[PDB]
Amino acid sequence: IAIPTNFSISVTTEVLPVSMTKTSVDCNMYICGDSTECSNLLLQYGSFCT
Amino acid sequence: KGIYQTSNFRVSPSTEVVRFPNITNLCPFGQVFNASNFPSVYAWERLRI
Ligand SMILES: *[C@@H]1O[C@H](CO)[C@@H](O)[C@H](O)[C@H]1NC(C)=O
Ligand SMILES: *[C@@H]1O[C@H](CO)[C@@H](O)[C@H](O)[C@H]1NC(C)=O
Repeated sequence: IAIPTNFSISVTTEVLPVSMTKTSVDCNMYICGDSTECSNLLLQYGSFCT
Repeated sequence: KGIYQTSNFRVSPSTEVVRFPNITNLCPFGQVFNASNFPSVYAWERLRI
């Protein structure tokens, strides 16, 4: 049999993510912008952006 | 109750602003439409306007 006669104390560092960044988007100024000619056309595509 | 992200409804454009170059002369439609003796099709001519 093998039995230790001494010992050592070690400190271990481990990392793991918890959260990401929160983001938000606006369809009416991404798809069109300030163009009111295509705001009414984007209105005809339903409720994807909701 | 809560917090909500709202879209644009407050501000709408009304004023039309237009800027154009200072070109003033009338463009020669007379010498290219009311002319005489246009060439035939195999010897057509270019005109830079
Ligand atoms: C055990 O290890 C420590 C660190 O190296 C040392 O100071 C100590 O003397 C050792 N014990 C024996 C009994 O050798
Ligand atoms: C060119 O215009 C004159 C009058 O300005 C007219 O009498 C003449 O018939 C015209 N030539 C055409 C249309 O080929």
